[PDB]
Amino acid sequence: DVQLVESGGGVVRPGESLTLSCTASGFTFTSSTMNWVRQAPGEGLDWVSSISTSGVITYYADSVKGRATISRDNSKNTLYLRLFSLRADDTAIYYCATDTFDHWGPGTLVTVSSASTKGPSVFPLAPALGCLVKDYFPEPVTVSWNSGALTSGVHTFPAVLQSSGLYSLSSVVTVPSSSLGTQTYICNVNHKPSNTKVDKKVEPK
Amino acid sequence: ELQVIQPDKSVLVAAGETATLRCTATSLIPVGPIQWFRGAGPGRELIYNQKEGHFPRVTTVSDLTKRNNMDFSIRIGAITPADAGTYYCVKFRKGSPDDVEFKSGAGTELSVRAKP
Amino acid sequence: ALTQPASVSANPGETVKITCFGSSGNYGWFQQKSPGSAPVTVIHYNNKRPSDIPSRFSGSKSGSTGTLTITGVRAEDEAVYFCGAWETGSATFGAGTTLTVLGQPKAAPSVTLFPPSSEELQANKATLVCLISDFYPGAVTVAWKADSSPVKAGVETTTPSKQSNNKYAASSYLSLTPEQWKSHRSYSCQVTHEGSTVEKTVAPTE
Repeated sequence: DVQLVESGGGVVRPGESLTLSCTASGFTFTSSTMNWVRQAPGEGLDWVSSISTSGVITYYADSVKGRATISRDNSKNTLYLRLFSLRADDTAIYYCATDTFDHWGPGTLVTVSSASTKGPSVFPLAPALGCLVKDYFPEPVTVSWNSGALTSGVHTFPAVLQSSGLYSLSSVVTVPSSSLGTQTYICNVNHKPSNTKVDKKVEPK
Repeated sequence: ELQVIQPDKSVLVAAGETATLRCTATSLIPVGPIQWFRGAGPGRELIYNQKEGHFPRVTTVSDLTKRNNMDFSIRIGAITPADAGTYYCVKFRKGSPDDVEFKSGAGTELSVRAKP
Repeated sequence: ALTQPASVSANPGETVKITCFGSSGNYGWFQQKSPGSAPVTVIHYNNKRPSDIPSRFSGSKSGSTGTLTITGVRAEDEAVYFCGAWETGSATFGAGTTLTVLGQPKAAPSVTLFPPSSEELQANKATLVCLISDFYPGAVTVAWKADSSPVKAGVETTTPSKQSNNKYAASSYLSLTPEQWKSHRSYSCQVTHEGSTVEKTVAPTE
């Protein structure tokens, strides 16, 4: 199996620098080319850079030529991307991709902003039940339920961006109304930009 | 068609020795050069090219100037450990901006055993 | 440089082709079920299908054009498909071909409306959350009322997106304050969908 794990995602201040990592397993990293592609939220895929087996040839997109360095370290199967003088344009989800774009990282959301990293409050939605997960910055959060043990009937909504420049979102489950008091429901909120996890229990009222 | 077969999926060659990457064209048409690369995708490096430069560390196995030549096998000399990689023999066709990728051989993984 | 069709529509069981040109290079096709979610390569290097991807997916390059062929399209192939092409030295993607399957009946929306929670009020905040589920097709309209007076302040509404059941769902939020919360008869969420309306309610009363 092939596994690609980006990291470095979060908020950076405009005009400053930041580096993405991508760790690679399940294939022969040394004998394999690598690319970075990014996607402004709800816009299209844009090529950003490629790198050769060796690391000696780097190619870049007009997007970022001059103000990005792509790099690799084969000894620990890791691919990088320093990015300089960050602009509102650059806010994106950033994916590494193998070779001929045959496998893809889950991606890491980079948000260019002079707004401070706020971890989320989390509130229950008792009855169809959810948790409201409110006043966090920047995106994203990933709500699971009873850990990964409940997944059917589960919808996590996108975030809305409120007047206060802070994001809230919700996840919800439709449930049998005869199952309350027995089966307990825990939503587990992940928000790597604040390095914060929040498990909240959701009762009937 | 014209088919580009690289019949060896691997070749295991001693460091400092010469390595032959076999590649053969089944037919001559469409007209256009052969090109050896290391890796697939945009960061594939160009290792040999009929039509372009000289390449100091690459002789060719056959004489290319001869007419009904269908062997495109290359000899990388002074193979260093960091010459390991996957090499791909690629036919390009005639174009206008010119010479577009027609067909790739399925690849030849190189590996250097440091050995006397 | 790559142009590809902005959207193509197809009935289930039928053979759709999307095509892409703008490059002399090799073509890939990348699936994206929803905005945010990772791409999945359905075809790469013109006509290579990953082991994972099912066989109804096939790829071709002819001329300087790429064509993705779904033979026996299905409800789960409904997605956004971006062609990309690379040469040695560069890569590029098209703007994305959103594909929808014809059929799928006209289910109306299912509206739950949560009041604020003890925790939220106890931390001097209050938000109503209107949740809309299981409606097709994904076109809706949401307004809010306090008492019976429309409210345009402090409301935010996500865009409809597809649940696991192939149907759409959206959410809508009213921020306001405890003072405004305790003070009013009964807040509402009015969601419209093909004329036909649903309208839920809460009150500061447990």
